[PDB]
Order: sequence, then structure tokens, then C-alpha cells
Amino acid sequence: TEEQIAEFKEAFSLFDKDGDGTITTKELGTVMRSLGQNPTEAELQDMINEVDADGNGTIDFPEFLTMMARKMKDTDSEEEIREAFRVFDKDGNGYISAAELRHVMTNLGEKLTDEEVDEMIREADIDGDGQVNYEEFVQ
Amino acid sequence: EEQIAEFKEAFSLFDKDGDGTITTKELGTVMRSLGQNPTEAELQDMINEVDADGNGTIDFPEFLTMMARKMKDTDSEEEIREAFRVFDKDGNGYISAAELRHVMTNLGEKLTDEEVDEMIREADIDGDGQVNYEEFVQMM
Ligand SMILES: [Ca+2]
Ligand SMILES: [Ca+2]
Ligand SMILES: [Ca+2]
Ligand SMILES: [Ca+2]
Ligand SMILES: [Zn+2]
Ligand SMILES: [Zn+2]
Ligand SMILES: [Zn+2]
Ligand SMILES: [Zn+2]
Ligand SMILES: [Zn+2]
Ligand SMILES: [Zn+2]
Repeated sequence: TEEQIAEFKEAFSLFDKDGDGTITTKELGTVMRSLGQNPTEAELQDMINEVDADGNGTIDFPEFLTMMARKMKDTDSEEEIREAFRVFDKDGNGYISAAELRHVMTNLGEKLTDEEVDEMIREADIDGDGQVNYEEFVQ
Repeated sequence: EEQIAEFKEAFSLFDKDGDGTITTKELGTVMRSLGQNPTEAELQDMINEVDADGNGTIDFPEFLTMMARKMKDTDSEEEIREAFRVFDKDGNGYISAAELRHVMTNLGEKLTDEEVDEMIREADIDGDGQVNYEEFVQMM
């Protein structure tokens, strides 16, 4: 456990009174109340929306992690996209090359022709440089 | 950091014609330049241990495998595990449904609770409701 997952798993399961894997405004409100806080039904749905990546109005364990990390959903989202980008950028120079895309896609089970790889890099290459950078990846 | 600049320096030495790939011909020239007379078979062999895409020649990412001391199967397994780690947000060794949904969404694939639960279904071989590493390797 990191800056403790185990503790966050503890916390989450306190909040998630009914064990359904999500924390509602209802359940969130009960806990805040127990600590002598009086949030409104809007303050609560706001607390949830800060982290509600799948937009369902409720907090699942992953999104709960965002909360615990202090982050908003947009920031958490950007960390995850970067971890993805890093899987492809094997040499870590900030750009995915055609060879890297082909190499890693193949290693992840998706064998692509030199045709399909060159096309995928074409499409995403906005800077015009023959390589896919982080901002370019983000689409 | 310095490792990669020197690996990049090395690759360009080998890849005399700036191709972006290293052939048995080019590989053989450098070995010849130093101590050895490898056979065509020995060279094709050297390449085959890192040729992930099977095209018979060494590109730069495959060249990194060599320089990491690895074979292609080992390199491949590390890259899968890095992928698995993107999904396993809490790092306990299992991709939950909530995790798959959460990370797919954040990578620009919004899936229904329906499709996520199906995806975990199909890859979940031991029936525990979660996708472990070996199960992930199978799904890919
Ligand atoms: Ca609940
Ligand atoms: Ca570019
Ligand atoms: Ca190759
Ligand atoms: Ca997990
Ligand atoms: Zn949610
Ligand atoms: Zn997240
Ligand atoms: Zn790169
Ligand atoms: Zn060449
Ligand atoms: Zn590799
Ligand atoms: Zn399983």
C-alpha cells in the first residue's frame, strides 16, 4: 500500500454503508454529519462531481482515490492518459515514433501493418513532425 | 538519462544508411570491424531474439531490448505489465470493473456498465469478478 491504499479502502468502506461499491450524497452526508458538519444536498453533489469521471453522480472506489489524492477528475484523468502515453514512448523522449507504436502495439497483441501504423501517426500528428507528442496523444 | 543517448548513438552506428532498421548485412559489418566473422545464420539469430514484429531486421525499440539485456518475450512481458498497471489504479494486482470503466473513460472510451461488466466477464478465467495479470495477458 502506497500513501496507503489500505487506509483508503478502510475509509471507502466506512462511507459506503450499504456495500454496493458507490458512495451517494446520502452516504456522504451521513458521515459529514457524524463529524458535526452540515453540508447541503448541493455541497455534496458538488463534492462528488469534482471526482465523478464517469459522470454517474456517485463515487466509486477509483474516483474515491482521486479524492484522497487531493485531485479533481481532470487532473487525475491527465495522469492516467500520461501513464498510457508512457507505455508507447519506449525511449522516453516525449514522442511516440512509428517504430514505437508498431513495436508496442504488436507486443500488446495488436499486430499492425506498416500501412496502418503510418496512417495512425499521420492522423494524430498535428505539430507536423512525423511523431506523436503528449498533447497530440490526448486526442 | 544517458543510457538512451548512448543507445541512440550505438543504433545509428549500426544503421549505416539511416533506414531506421539494422540488417544482417549491417550487423555483420560492425562485428567484422571488431573481433569476429559471424555466420549469416548467427546474425539472423541475433536479430530473431529481439525481432518482435517479425520483419527480419532490428528497429530502434527492438534495439533497446538488446541493450536492456533482454530477449523479445521478456521485453514483451514488461510492456504488457506496464499496460496492466495503467488499469490497476489501486495496484493490488487485479483490474476491477470500476477500474476498467474509470480508466477506459479517462482514456476517451466511455463504456456502458453493461459493456464493462461483459469485458471483465470474458477475461475472468478463475471466476473471481476481477482481471489478474495472467488473465490480462490472455485477453490481449
Ligand atoms: Ca453505497
Ligand atoms: Ca507531432
Ligand atoms: Ca523488427
Ligand atoms: Ca486493482
Ligand atoms: Zn461516478
Ligand atoms: Zn483515476
Ligand atoms: Zn519515443
Ligand atoms: Zn539500415
Ligand atoms: Zn519493447
Ligand atoms: Zn479473475
